[PDB]
Formats: sequence, structure tokens, C-alpha cells
Amino acid sequence: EKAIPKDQRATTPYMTKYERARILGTRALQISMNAPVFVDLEGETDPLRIAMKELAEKKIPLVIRRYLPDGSFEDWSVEELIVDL
Amino acid sequence: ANWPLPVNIRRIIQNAQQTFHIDHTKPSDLTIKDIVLGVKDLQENLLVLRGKNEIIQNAQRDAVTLFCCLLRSRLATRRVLQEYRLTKQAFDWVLSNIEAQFLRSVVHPGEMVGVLAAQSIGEPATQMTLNTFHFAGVASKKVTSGVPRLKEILNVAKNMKTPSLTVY
Amino acid sequence: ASRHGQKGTIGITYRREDMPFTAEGIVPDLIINPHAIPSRMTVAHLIECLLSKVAALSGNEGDASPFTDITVEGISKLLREHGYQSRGFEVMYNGHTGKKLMAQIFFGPTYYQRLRHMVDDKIHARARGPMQVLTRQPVEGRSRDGGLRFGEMERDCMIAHGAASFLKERLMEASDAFRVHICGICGLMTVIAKLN
Amino acid sequence: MIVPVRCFSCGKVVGDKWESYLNLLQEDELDEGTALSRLGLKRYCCRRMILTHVDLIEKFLRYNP
Amino acid sequence: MNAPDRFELFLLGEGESKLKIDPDTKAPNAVVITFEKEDHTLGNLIRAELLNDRKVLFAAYKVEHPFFARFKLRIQTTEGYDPKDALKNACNSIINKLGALKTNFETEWNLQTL
Amino acid sequence: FDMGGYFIINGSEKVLIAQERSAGNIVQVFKKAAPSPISHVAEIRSALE
Amino acid sequence: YDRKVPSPTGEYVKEPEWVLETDGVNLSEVMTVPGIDPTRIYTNSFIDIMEVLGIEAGRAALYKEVYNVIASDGSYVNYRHMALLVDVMTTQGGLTSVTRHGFNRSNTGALMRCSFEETVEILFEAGASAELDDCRGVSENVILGQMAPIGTGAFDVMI
Amino acid sequence: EEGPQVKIREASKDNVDFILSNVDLAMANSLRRVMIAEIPTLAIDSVEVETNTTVLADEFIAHRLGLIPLQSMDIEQLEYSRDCFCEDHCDKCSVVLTLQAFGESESTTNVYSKDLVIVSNLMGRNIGHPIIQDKEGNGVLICKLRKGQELKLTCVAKKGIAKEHAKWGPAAAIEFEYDPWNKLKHTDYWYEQDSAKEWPQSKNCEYEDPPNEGDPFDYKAQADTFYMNVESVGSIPVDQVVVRGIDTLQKKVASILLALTQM
Amino acid sequence: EGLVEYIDAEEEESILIAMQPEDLEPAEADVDPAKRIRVSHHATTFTHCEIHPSMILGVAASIIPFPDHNQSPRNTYQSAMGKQAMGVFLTNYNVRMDTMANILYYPQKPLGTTRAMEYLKFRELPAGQNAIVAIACYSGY
Amino acid sequence: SNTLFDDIFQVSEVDPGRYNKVCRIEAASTTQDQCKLTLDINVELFPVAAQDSLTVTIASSLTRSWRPPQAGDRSLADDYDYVMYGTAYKFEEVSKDLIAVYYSFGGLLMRLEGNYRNLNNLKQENAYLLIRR
Amino acid sequence: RGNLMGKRVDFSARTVISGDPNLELDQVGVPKSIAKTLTYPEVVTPYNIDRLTQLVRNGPNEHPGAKYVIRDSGDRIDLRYSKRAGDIQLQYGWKVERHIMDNDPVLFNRQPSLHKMSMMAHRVKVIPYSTFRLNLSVTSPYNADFDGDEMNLHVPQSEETRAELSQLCAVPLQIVSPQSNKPCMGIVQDTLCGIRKLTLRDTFIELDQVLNMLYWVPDWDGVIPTPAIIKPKPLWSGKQILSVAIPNGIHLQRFDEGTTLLSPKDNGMLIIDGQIIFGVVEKKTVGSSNGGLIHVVTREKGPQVCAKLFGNIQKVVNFWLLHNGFSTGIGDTIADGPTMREITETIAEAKKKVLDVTKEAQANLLTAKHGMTLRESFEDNVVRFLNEARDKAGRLAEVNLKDLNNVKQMVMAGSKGSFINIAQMSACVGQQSVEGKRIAFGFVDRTLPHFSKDDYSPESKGFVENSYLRGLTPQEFFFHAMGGREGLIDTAVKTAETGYIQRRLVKALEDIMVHYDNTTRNSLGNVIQFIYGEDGMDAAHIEKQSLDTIGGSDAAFEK
Amino acid sequence: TLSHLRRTNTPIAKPRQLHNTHWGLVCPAETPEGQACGLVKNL
DNA sequence: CGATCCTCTCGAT
RNA sequence: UCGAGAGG
Ligand SMILES: [Mg+2]
Ligand SMILES: [Zn+2]
Ligand SMILES: [Zn+2]
Ligand SMILES: [Zn+2]
Repeated sequence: EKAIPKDQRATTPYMTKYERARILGTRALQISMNAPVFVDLEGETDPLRIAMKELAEKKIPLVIRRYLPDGSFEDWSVEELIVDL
Repeated sequence: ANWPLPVNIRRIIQNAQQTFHIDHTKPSDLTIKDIVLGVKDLQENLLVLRGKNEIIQNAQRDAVTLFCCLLRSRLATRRVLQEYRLTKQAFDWVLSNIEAQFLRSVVHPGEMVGVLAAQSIGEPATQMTLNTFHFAGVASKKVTSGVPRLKEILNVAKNMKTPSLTVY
Repeated sequence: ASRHGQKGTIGITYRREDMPFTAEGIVPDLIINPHAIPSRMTVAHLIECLLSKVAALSGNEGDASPFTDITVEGISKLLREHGYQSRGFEVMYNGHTGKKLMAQIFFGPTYYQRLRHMVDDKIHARARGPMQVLTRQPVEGRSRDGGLRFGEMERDCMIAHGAASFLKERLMEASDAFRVHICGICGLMTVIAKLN
Repeated sequence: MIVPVRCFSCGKVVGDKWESYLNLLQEDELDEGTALSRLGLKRYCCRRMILTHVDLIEKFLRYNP
Repeated sequence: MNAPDRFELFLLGEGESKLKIDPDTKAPNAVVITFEKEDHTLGNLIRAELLNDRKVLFAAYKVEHPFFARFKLRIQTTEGYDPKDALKNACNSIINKLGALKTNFETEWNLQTL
Repeated sequence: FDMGGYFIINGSEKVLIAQERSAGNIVQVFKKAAPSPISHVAEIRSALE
Repeated sequence: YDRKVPSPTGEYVKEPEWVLETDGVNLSEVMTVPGIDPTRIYTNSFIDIMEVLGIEAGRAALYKEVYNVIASDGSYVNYRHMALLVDVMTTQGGLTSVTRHGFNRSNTGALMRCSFEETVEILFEAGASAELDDCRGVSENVILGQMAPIGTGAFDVMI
Repeated sequence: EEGPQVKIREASKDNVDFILSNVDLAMANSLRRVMIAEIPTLAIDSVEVETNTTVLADEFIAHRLGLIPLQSMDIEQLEYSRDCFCEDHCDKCSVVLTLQAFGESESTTNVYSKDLVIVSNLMGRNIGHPIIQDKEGNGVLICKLRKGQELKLTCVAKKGIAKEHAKWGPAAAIEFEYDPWNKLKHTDYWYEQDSAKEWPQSKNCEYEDPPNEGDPFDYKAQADTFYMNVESVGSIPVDQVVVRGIDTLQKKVASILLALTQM
Repeated sequence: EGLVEYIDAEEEESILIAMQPEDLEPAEADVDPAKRIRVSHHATTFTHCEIHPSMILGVAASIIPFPDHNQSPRNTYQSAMGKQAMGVFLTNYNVRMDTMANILYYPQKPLGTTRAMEYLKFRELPAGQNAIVAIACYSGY
Repeated sequence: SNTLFDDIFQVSEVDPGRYNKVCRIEAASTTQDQCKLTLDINVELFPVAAQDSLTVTIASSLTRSWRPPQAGDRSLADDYDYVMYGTAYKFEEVSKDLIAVYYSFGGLLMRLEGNYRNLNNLKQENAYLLIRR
Repeated sequence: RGNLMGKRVDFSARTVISGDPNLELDQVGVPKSIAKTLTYPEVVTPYNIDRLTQLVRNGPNEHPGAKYVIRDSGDRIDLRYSKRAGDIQLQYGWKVERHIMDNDPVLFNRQPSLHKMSMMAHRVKVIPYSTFRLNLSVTSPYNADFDGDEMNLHVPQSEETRAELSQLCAVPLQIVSPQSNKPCMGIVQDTLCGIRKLTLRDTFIELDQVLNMLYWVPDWDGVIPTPAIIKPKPLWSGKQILSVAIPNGIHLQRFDEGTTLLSPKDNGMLIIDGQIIFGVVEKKTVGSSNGGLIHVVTREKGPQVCAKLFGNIQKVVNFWLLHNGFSTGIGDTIADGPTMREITETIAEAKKKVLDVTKEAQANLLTAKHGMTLRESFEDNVVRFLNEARDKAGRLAEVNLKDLNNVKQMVMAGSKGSFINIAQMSACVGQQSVEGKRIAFGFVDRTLPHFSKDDYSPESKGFVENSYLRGLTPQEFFFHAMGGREGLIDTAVKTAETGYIQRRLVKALEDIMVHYDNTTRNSLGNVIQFIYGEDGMDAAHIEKQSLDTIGGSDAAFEK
Repeated sequence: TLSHLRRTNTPIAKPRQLHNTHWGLVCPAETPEGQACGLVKNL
């Protein structure tokens, strides 16, 4: 309460540009803070390039709370969202 | 006829024409059923607003109306075979291309549309020169133009400099 | 600037070698773009060049006085007599290669002005420093090593872009930001914080 | 303010030609064109160097200290 | 103020070597010699001379930015011809030609009066 | 070469700028706007020399 | 005036038609006149269309007016932008100006309104009526030095 | 007699007119530019002013001093101070000059380049002597003094090239024209009525045949003949400008050939 | 001697002026095509003649060469710039102690002059140099 | 292959419309009283008079980077004076059977009208045009 | 207004801007001194530690170095003063305020900021000399030039802040404008001029140049294209070599006037795959056109690929033009002899046409149409008779101008110039206006005191029969000055007004954003639109397209 | 200097426009931009 | 009760 | 601070 259950989720199945940039940002800030990486580095050292790889290999364990104007919200895991951008 | 619409269909066709190396001498492998039903099916998987209720269903139905008009007229059974000379493989690729390209064309929630609108009007308004006009050939063409006129509109001017009434 | 409403900054500096050159070895002191000329319609600039060429050659002052009877034809007549083609064009070779250019260049002397305010007098870069006493915000002017104003217009631009955090950073981390104590009953800055 | 050494454009030494120029005009009574010609200032970049020069030094020397 | 020193046009720094050989990734018998502290005087002269060799397939030079006195020279030669060799021969041919010029000029100079 | 025409106030050179004003003792007639009750006005900017 | 009207054969044609232009407005009375086409009558006074034909008709005229000013100077702005501006003035039921009288009178946040005009006085009436600011506005968050709900901040990110 | 061929027209103490036949434009140009910026010469590189009571600024004079031409005949038997193993300058790497002038006259006393005086040991090499081409014997005016006026300074002349600063140029102006008839069609003439009437003919048109009216455009033809006139400032004699030009290029080509030994 | 007269804008109203002396009062009836199109006499009841039409301009505009071959706003623009162009402001500069003083090393008198420049002492205290310039598309810099 | 098309044409018109090196040439076949040709030709290299009768050929014979023609052991498919390489851009039909093939030789356009070359000229990026005498 | 909605900030920089044809689109040329001043706080991670110590060891004065080092407790160590500056062995979790180096995201801006394109993220490129440097193609969205403009540069202090710049503000992802649903950047000046120049049918290049031009394109496949000509000398066309800069799968078709799919005039456009088939490349192809090569490449290949294209086109073109050269002289305003004769009589017969109408007005024979004065009618007739004159005289000039005419060349490319310009400079300046009417009777019944009372003749009321080449008369001059002054007044007047309009507009629409239900709402959650712009489509993802079922005959629709 | 000494200032119907009567009295060209254009005159 | 934005400099109490 | 001049 309030929320919205996983079944009946009416919002966009695709990730917004604003969602992507906010996710890539937070993960880059996480990596820079010496946080554990969830993908085998390919001679990478930049926190954004690594976060970008983590999103590409769908292993970013962050969640997005989409707020509807009534106050209600829909929780979407980065793992389920589509990146057609 | 020419209006700003999402998805450049012409571009997709030319892309299918080269990709699949279309031959204008050999007859196509398509069916009358394939074209008619295919274009009808493409007009279903198009999304702006999802939903399963009539309110949002009709709302989304209304949003695609003009784009579907373009789609119907461009992807017609005669044109698909006579003009474009599309193959089955090349046809399905066009169908799946539009569907995806359309979804990409949809505005993203969060987009600061208000600020964008204000700036979009503001910039060219600043670039307006000659508060008079360039209609100064005949003396009967004397109406408040440019920046003064834009000021009357936004202010909601009770009394305007050139109040006119054009009758048919 | 020239004497015809033509502002310009030095874009680059080339040595004598790399510069285009005349068959007699003359080389420009300055090169200006032909794209200035059409929109600005400053014909006299082109004229003063034709006359100042004819002037330096003949060893006489050029009469660039207004309401007179000096024609572009008159000047052009005298200049052909002085061995150069009547309109100011002359064969020019590429500095790097030595090959004649396809185009013939409008060469000649034009009186140019050295204007006030140079780069070094303008450059400013601040990455923290003096804060105005009252507001606790960066100071004004290059002179005091101050902050550049991120005005409403700029604030608005970031809003259009949808860069919520960057916009927050500019208004907090850079510039202002402060920590205060609020009473859960008051809602005011009443709390007498006796830290440590 | 004193004759420049060398022509800004080409580099031909000109700072040794001023007195000679001023003499040709005064003592020989001839015109600038034929004066610059006698000093061997062939090119127009060299021609302007001398012909366009305002020798303000002479005015500055009139101040006492 | 941000103005570099005029010696950086012909003077090598530290670690900066004159020639830098990097093999080309796009073509077979091709290489990219990056001549440091040099301009159009060496570039165009060597490039136009490389072209004279019947075994040279491609020869082009570029000065990527005017602020810096570098230049990249790309050579492509026939299989069984090292591009480093083509560069060697080109240089020698120039020296040979330049030599002839000096003598020829000196002979005509000594034949003059004034 | 100096032309003068200026002052020296505590070492600083001062130029007084010519101040444009409407001429005095001039009689001028003006049509007043449509809502206004007075259709025309005659004014005189009388001053003493 | 020149009119683009289709021929009996289907193709569109440049059929010229007589049109009268007025110095003055009395829309209500001029439209009831016989011989005119009351379906086509137009006035540059959008505010006059609003009181005779309704709010939705006014909105359309208001767009025609903003459009016409841009178009005249030789520029083009995508429909959606004027559409939004026009709709913003329209939504109130009548015509709300783009000045302190129009949009600044709105039910919006005291802090977001005092950022435009009549600064101190907006905050005075806010204090008097004891207004509650929901802080959902851009401006209040800019004053508060917080990440506003603008794209990037329009959603909460969690673990 | 191998590749390039030279034919000298004008021979003077200051100018050299010649024909560079059987040569590539890449070479003809490379030679022209190397003469401008890469022949080393001797020019004032540091000024120490002890007394200056003139109307001209310290740096204004210093700047002017740099431009005065000084004998560079034996510049190869002088080192670049950057290569020298001393501290600052010396005799192997520099020439020290002196300038002292005082307004002894009620009239106006002038400072010439003849008034500069060599102080350091030059060791029999022809170097440092100010270049004087004026018929009165006083080449170049440096400054003018009234009465009280006095200018006392010492200056160090150093080895260098124009590529570093224009003061180091034996250079001056180099004329360069190839194909006076535009047979190569290398340029496209701007005109109004007639190109032939509108554009004037060069003195070089006499040393070449005309286009020969109705004949097909020579496709494969390239520039092999080049008309040049090199004029010296005086620091290095004319013949030497061209020979040191040919040589400097040869040297910088050889350095690449030498870099293809170290790697 | 009353060969010249001082006239103000009010008295200007009652008089009839001629631009050129000789050209505006000789006789009536070949012509140079390059020369600008001039009206004629038409009104021949003159009271005064203009000393020189170039006198309508002032000091800053009197420095522009051929402003009559230029678009009017460019002439306005130059008049502001000429007042920011370095050069010998005064011969006694070496003696004046003042905040900001910009002086050109080798000022050059313009090769293209205006008869008005003589009274403005411009060729005596110049503010610019006679630069050899090519109008061209070189490196695109 | 070999050759795709070969015919002797006769020049009807030649015009340098604003161009000083190029000329759009109109020529019909001497044999085929229906066959037509349009061609942008470099007159600076190959001059053509308003009545010349020239032999035209299409080969697509003698992929990969161009090498300078070094005649060490080389011999191209030409005894011809004019050689051009181009690409197909449109295959139009003008009534019944009358074909129309469009070629661009780096912008130098070519249109060939006839009928017979049906199973011949294809959408090939390859197209060598050869003109002799 | 001055401290909350906007304020002065740390990590700022400002300087004169200069143009760089060798910089990339998204790049910015930052002077070394500025780079040496502006710092980015970088946390010590095993990934960077080595490069960071090296920078700490380069110190504040060698560029690829750093200033301040921050320890756990937040205490700063000043690298320009500290005795320990020499040593300093960094620990993980410590911050290193390093110098701003190559390829960093920087918010670059130009005032007035009335556009989201007046604020774009750029790639840092640290360079010598005191000016900020930029690509000519980014000049337009900022509305800058090189007469002396100054630009602002900001530096992100956090990872999320810099991510927001790279993913939302970057120059390539800003190419297509949502404002006008077309691109906001394109090929300009020398490049626009030179493209037309190179792109011609007559334009042919030889091997030596070809290879140099081929190499200049960085993304080059290393494949020498087969020349268009393989006869006496193998020649390449300008079209061929430029097509190398164009990628693959890029299809573009236009049609202008002639464009007979055999384009005899060499107009319109046809680009198939990665090659230009026919048509001269000018503003319509390579400018900020709605259906341009740019709008195509951004939509097809992507922003970063299209951004690369700006560089490629520029490099090839600028180089070819550096060797071809282009000028403009006084000779280009010289408009023949017989053409001038026709121009003169064109104005002369317009002058007679005016006199006759004046005479008819004077005879009271003329009658004005309903609604307007006999005087009101008379004026607008003379006004038209005189505009016709300047235009006819101008057309006469434009026709006489040769293909070689450098002004004609600039207009033809669309680089610089309009008809008006040709007309005023070489044929006739024309009639002058103030308050939208011809020169007023300022003096009692006269424009000037050199005229008689009650004189309505063209010349007397502000008509300038002379060109800028011929020169203006004293009267003509003054009248042109009067008109010119009006321009400058209402230039300043307009700017001061439109500024107030912009803030009002912005403040009114601040809070309007597309929500998570395609609903366009304000700060109160009040619905403005149900679908953004009546379709819920993004402005930059749209283009004008022909609806084929609306036009054509009933017969045509059927077949 | 000269241009400064010959300046005019006009405080506060259309003062900015170059009036007909200004002929030979005030300069038609020389005037500042924006702020006080046409109000600041030069003799 | 607003009347562009941002930037620079000097001088005076 | 208030005041003037200037730059886009
Ligand atoms: Mg500007
Ligand atoms: Zn409390
Ligand atoms: Zn010279
Ligand atoms: Zn030593």
C-alpha cells in the first residue's frame, strides 16, 4: 500500500533515456566507490564503461520505482526492462 | 499530403531493396492474402498506450489513425508488387522494421515538454526582424505583425492595433 | 578590423613558407574569408584595397574621399598600367606544395586597425575560491577570481535536457550548499545545535 | 616612431633607406614613386613600409629630459 | 601565455623519437611512419618521390593539425618489397638529385660576373 | 596636438557632455487621443533667459 | 483569394473566390448576415471567437494566431509546441495570459509563483492564508537545492 | 650531368635569377621554403641595458636590435648555444656586441649598426660584423638621441633559423613562376571579356613557346622548368643562400635515412 | 565680407541649397557610365551652396574610406570601432601617468585617405597599419 | 564478360551546357534505326565533333583495390581510346519492349535505349564503357 | 532571481572562441592553462591508482598532473605548497582532484541560453593558445561566430553528473532538433562553398591528390576506388572521392526542377548505398535540410556515426579547397557594359511611369478603389513601380554574372549571399523606408533643403538609383542612413522585448512534463494534453511525408 | 578624444530616428548601439 | 508591477 | 554598493 502488483503493470516495458542515464550514473558512482563488479572486465578501468557493460549483460541489481500522478507506483527491475535506445 | 509523421516508410523500402538485392524481372513470392493480412496485422502490434480497456484502447486507436493512413496507402497490394517489387523475406523485414522504429519514435516519460515548448517558440521569436512587415506593397495589407503581434496574443490584448474580420 | 565594419579574431598564425605566395614573392600579412563580403555588402573595403594597391605602386596617397568622381574603372585603368590585372586578382601559389592555385586571389594592401581587448585580458577559470560575505556564493569579476553566473536561462536549459542531478550539483556542490537543523514541531531553524 | 628594420611582409632591410629617401625628396626635389624606385623598393610591400611611415621620434625628441 | 616555445617546431623532446613505424591494420604491405618535428618541407618532398617508384602502390602524407610539427606518411608497396626499403631508396634518390643541383649551380655561378 | 575643451579635477580629465533639451518659449499644437475629451491642446514652454 | 478545391475529376484546383476584409470586429452580427458563409467566417481577434463560438474554437484561433506570426517571418516550429502553449491558456476555461495576471494567479506553489513576479507580495498572501507548498514544482526544489522530478529525478532508484 | 639543371640569368651581390630545369615541383618548392626558414644565421638573441634615457622603450630597441643583419659567412664554425657545453653563452657559441651612444650634440645624434662593436674573441672566422649596404657607410638606424640622452647596452648574437624567429633569415623575398603560358591549365583565369587581354604576360613568356593555337590539351604533362629569383638580406652571400639551401634539405633528408639505422 | 553665412535648422527651412558650386549652376544641353547617376539642377532659385557634402559626417565617420560605397549600418559599426583602435594618442604619452595606455610600435598613415583626415590630424597620429591582405579560402582557419 | 554490348553509333548533337571539360552527347545506332544513346564525355581528353561515327562497347571485365596500371606484365581489355568505369542505377521500359538502361560514371551519366540486351545488362556495380576511333 | 533561480558557480571557465577545422564535432579545444586550473575529484580505485600517483607526481604545473589530494577525514593536501608533495603514496578511498584531461565530458555554453542546444556536452581536447576551440558545424545551435564571442565551460564533480552529460547532453545526440523536427547542424562556409566546387561534373582529380584525399578520411577502408576515367590519364570525379566520406546503406533521392533521372543540368540528388550517382552537392543536400544527408545518417547509422561524417566531409573538402583556393574581389560587382545600359534604362522607364501617374493624380483624373485614399493609392503605386525597378535591374545583373563570378558561386552553393545582395551591390540599391513609408517631409513640405517644396519624385523621397559599386549621392546617402538607423533602433528594441517574452513563456510552462501514462501534466497533476502533441510521439523522431491517398485525380487514385 | 569632446546626450516623440533636420548638424552614422542608440549623438 | 542575457573595464565616497 | 563607458 499504495504500490501496484507485478501482474497488472501498465507502464512502458522499455527503459527511458532518463532511466538509462540515471542507472549508468549510479552504477558508475558505485564502481568508483570500489564496489564489486558483476561482469568479467575486458581490460576496462572506467566506471561508466564497466556500468555500460553491466547493463549490456543485464547484471545491474538496481530497481526503478515509476510514480503515477495519483501517487501510485510500479517497481521495475533493470533486468526486465528493454534497451532499444 | 506532406505532414510530419513518425517512421520514414520510403527509407525502409529502399533499405529492403538493397539488403535483399531485389530483382525487377523475376516475379515475387508474396500472396494477396500475405499483403492484405500482413499490413492489417502490423496495424495491431503498433503501441503508444497499451491497455485492455475501451477508454485507453480508443485513445491509442485515435493516436495511430493518421500514421495507419500513411501505412495503408504506402503498403497497398498493387504498390507492394507493381512499384516496390518486394519479396516475402524483404516484406516481413519491412513490417518488423516499422513496428520497432515506431516504438522508438514514442516520447519518453519525464521529457520536460513545457520548457521545450517555451524555448522552441522563444528562440525564433528573438530572431524576428522588422516589426512592421514585408507585406508593404499595397496599403490594404496593413496588419500588426511580428513581435508587437506576438505581444498582443500572449498578453491577451483586450484592444488590438489591427482588429480584422475576414468574410467568405 | 578594417575601416568598413569588419570584426575578426586571429584564428591561427602561419609562417612565411606555409602561406600562399605571389609570382614576385609577395605574401599576405593577413588572410580574410570571401564569406564576409556578400552579406555585409561593404564594397568600399574591396575598393580601398584596389586603390591602396595602385597607391603603394605609384608612390601617392589614395583619394578615398566620399562624394567625388573616382570610379572603380579609373583605379583599374591605372593599376593595369602598373602591370597588375585591373581588378586586384593575381596568380597565387600554394605554400605547402608550390602549385599555382586554380583561383586567382584578390591581393593588395588594406588599412587594418589593432583593436582593444585581447584574449589574455579576458581568460578566466575558477575551480573554487573567494565567496561573497552575505550570500556565501562565488565572487564577481575575473579580477577577484569569481564565479561565472549559471543564470535562470542556463537553469532552464538543464531542465529541458532533463539533467535533474547535474542541475542539483551546480546549485549545491558548486556555489552554495549548507547544513541546518530543523525542529520537528517548529519546522524552523530554531534548534540550538551543540555539536560534539 | 622610427623607421622599421626590415619589411614586415618580405623581410628586405629598410631601416638603412630612410635618410636616403628623405634626401631624394628634399635635395633631388623628385617624387616618392621615383624615390622608392631609386632605393630599390621594387615590391609594394616594401613600398608601403617607407611611404606610409610617420616618424614620430622627431616629435618625441622635442621634450626636454 | 598558452603559447608554445618556437623550438618545439624542430627540437625533439624526451621519449619523442624522429620516426615511428606502426604497421597498417586496413591493408597488406602497408605502414604509417609518423615523422616528428617536421612539416611540408619533408612530407610533400618524400611523398612525391615515393610515387616515382613503380613498385609503390600508395603514398600519401597528412599534417593532422597546424599547431604541431608532425606528419603521418602512409606507404603501400608490391609483395616482396618492404615499405621501409621504399622510404630508404626515395631518400637516397633525393640526396642524389640534390647533389647534382649543387654542382650544376656552382659551375654556372663561377661562369658569372657581379 | 592636444585640443583642450576639457577640465582637470583632482588630476582626472573631465568632458561635459552637451545636454539636449526642448526649446523654451515655443508654441506647439497637439491632437489628443480618441477617448480623451480635449481634441486638441496648444502648449507653451515659457521660461526666462 | 486563391482557394485549393478539388475538381469533379478528382484533382485539386486553384479556383479563385471573392473574400471581404474588415477594419473592425462585430462577429456575432456579421455572421447572421445573408449571403455570407457563416461556417467559414474568421477574425484575428481570438478573444472574440472565444465569446461567440466557444473555448475550443478560441483555442484553434489562438493557434492560428501564434502559427501565423512565426510563419510570416519565415520560420517553422513543430505543431506540438504552440499546441502546448495554446492548450495551457485554454485549460482554465477561458483565456489566461502569459503575464502576472494570467498564469501567476494559479493554484500553484507560493515559492514557484514568487520566482516569476511580485516576489515579496506573493509570499505575503501565502503567509496570510497560510498556504501549504506540496514542493512538486521545479522552482521550489531549485530554491530547496534538491534533485527535482525532471526526467532523471522523476523516478526513485532503489536496490 | 645527372638530374637537375641550372641556368643563371641575373647575377648580383644581392639577387640571383636562374632556371631550375629537370626538377620536380615538390623539390623546387621544398628548396624555396628551406631557403626561407631553415638556413642557420647569426642574430642578436639577448640584450642587457645598463642605461636608457631615449624616447624608445627598452624592449622596442631590443626588438629592433634583433633584426639588424650580422655576417653569417662562417656560421657553420659556430655552435648552437643549446649544443654548447658551457653555462649560458661563450666564444664557441656566441658573439658579444656593445652599444654606447650619448647626445654630445645640440642637434640630433643618430645610432647606426656601424656603432655596434664586437667584444668577444671571434677566432678568425667571418662572423658578427654588422651588414652595411648603405653608400654613406652607416647601415641601419637604431635610435635617435637629443642632448641629455644616453644609451648604454651589451648584446649576445646567437646561431638560429627563421623557423624559430624571422630575425634569423638570410631569406628576404623569393620569386617563383612555372609555366608562364598556363599550358598545364593549372589555373583557371577569372575574366569579364577576354583572358588574353585582361591578364598581363610575364618576362618568363619569352623563354617558352606559345600554346600553339588549335592543339589538344597535354594531359600527361607536368612542371619540370621553374623560374626563380632569390634576394639576400646580406648576412650570407647570394650563391651561399641557394647552396646552403640545397645542403640543409640534403642534411634533413639524410637524418631520416639515419633514423632508418637506429630502429 | 558676407561670402559665407551661419545657418541653423530653423532658418534652413526658408532657404534653397545647392550641393556642388560649379556642377549646380552653369548651363544645360558623352557621359561616363562608371560615374554615379546624378539628378540635375531642376530647382534654380538658390540662396546658398553647400561648402562640402562630406561635412554632414563627423570625426569618426570622417575616417571611413568611400562610406558612400557601403551599407549604412556598417558605417555606424566602424564609427564605434575606430574609438577602440590602438595608436599614438598623444606625442606627450611618455610623460603622462595614466591608467591604461595602448600605443602602436610602428603606426602607419593609411594609403587610402579622406580629405577630412587632414583636419582630424590622422596622418600625423595614425591608428592602424597598412597590412598586405589576400581575400581567400586558405586552411579554413 | 567478355562483352555485354557492342555497337557503332553516329553523333547527332554535342553541347557544353555551362561545362568547359564535359559534353552531353546524343547519338543513335547506324544499324538499329531505333537504338539511342546519351553520354557525358570528357572533350578535354577525347574531343568529339557534331558528326563523328564512333564504336561503343560495354564490358564489365578487364572487387579489390585499384592498382596503378604498371605495364610490367599487364594488358587491359582495350585497343580503345576512351575507357570509363560506372554503375547501374535504373532499368526503365518505354512501351512494349523498348528497354532503357541508366549508368553513372562517377556522375558522368549514360542512358542507352534499344530492346535486344534483355538477359544482358544487370544491376551490376560493375560497368566498363569503351569507345574507339 | 539573483541567488536562488541562478547564481555564480565553481568549476567555471570563459574565453574568446576560435574555429578549428581539425577538431571533431563533439570536441572542444580547451587551453592548457584552463585545464591546469579546473579539477575533477577522482576516487582512488585499483583501476586508476597508478595513473593517479603519476598525476600527483606530475604536480600542479605539468599538465597531465593534479592539484589537491583528499584523505579520509576530508582534509586537503595542497600539491603546489605541501612539503610532502614530493612523496604522497595514495590510499584507496582518497580523492585526487586531478586536472581536466582529454575526452572528459564538459558542459559548453554561449549566452543567451534560449535553447537546449545553447548548452551541450563536449569531449575535452587540451590544446595550446588562449582560445576555446570548436568545429564550425556546432556554430549554428549556439549562434556563435569568430568576430570575438566568449563562451562558458562547466565541469561535473560526480560520476552521475558526468553520466547525465554523456547520455543526455552530448553534441551528437543533439544533432536532430525537436524544435523544427529537422537537424540543427550542417555543412557551412568554405566547406559548403567547396563542396559545390568539388562536386561539379567538370571537376576531375589526379592520383597524387586522390591518395592524399583518401588518406585524409580517417575511417577509410584503405581501398583505392576505381577511377571514373581509365583513358589518357586515369581521372577521378569529385563525387567519387566525397562518396568515401559518406557511409554505406545511405540512400538519398530528391528531384528539383529538371531532374529527368538523367539530370542534364546536374541538379537534384541521388545517393545509392554509399555513392553519389548524380547531382551537385549544395545546401539542400548537406545543410540542415529536413530530408538532408544529415537527417538521413542520424536516423539510419546513428548520432555518433553522423557526427563522424561532419569530420570526414570537412577534412576532404577543406583540403581540396586549400589547394584549389577561393577568393572574391571588386571585379565580381562589375556587371558588364550592355547590362549596365539596360539596367540604367530600366530605372529610367520606371521613373517615367511614376511621373505619368503623378501627372494623372495632379489632373484629378485618377480614382482610388473602395477603402483607400486617392493619396494612399498613389503612394503604394509609386512604391511598387520602384520595387519593380530595383528587382528588374537586379535580375538583369544576376543573369549577366558568369559561372566564374565569385559572388554568384557563393549564392549557388548557399554558403553566403542572396539576390538582394547582387542587386544592391551591382545594379541599384533602391527605395528607402522609415515607418514602412518612403522618406518623409521632415522640413516644411520637403525631405531636404536642397529640394523644392511639394516634391514627390522618387529620388527626392528616398529612392537610390545608384548601386554600391557606382556609389551613393549626398541625398541618397542621408536617406539610406535614415533607413539604416531605423534598423539598428528596432534591432535593439526587438531583443529587449523577446527576452521578456522568453522568460514569461518559460515560467508559465516550467512544470509541464510527459508522465508515466503519456499524460502531459503540470505541478498540480492537472491534465494539459492526454497524448503529447496529440499522438504521444517525440518531436525529433518525426519528418514530413506525402500521404498518397489524399492527392491526384479520381482516375489516378484508381490505377 | 575628438569624437568624445563632440558628444550629445538626450534624456528620457521618436528621438532615436535620424531626423531630416539633422542634415549637416549631427552625424548620420556615428551613434552607439542598443542602450542609448540615437539618443547619444555626435556633431 | 516588468521592461533581454551574460561578460568586461574605470571612478567616487 | 551606486554610477558611467564597453563587448558579443
Ligand atoms: Mg559575434
Ligand atoms: Zn520547535
Ligand atoms: Zn617587402
Ligand atoms: Zn658556449
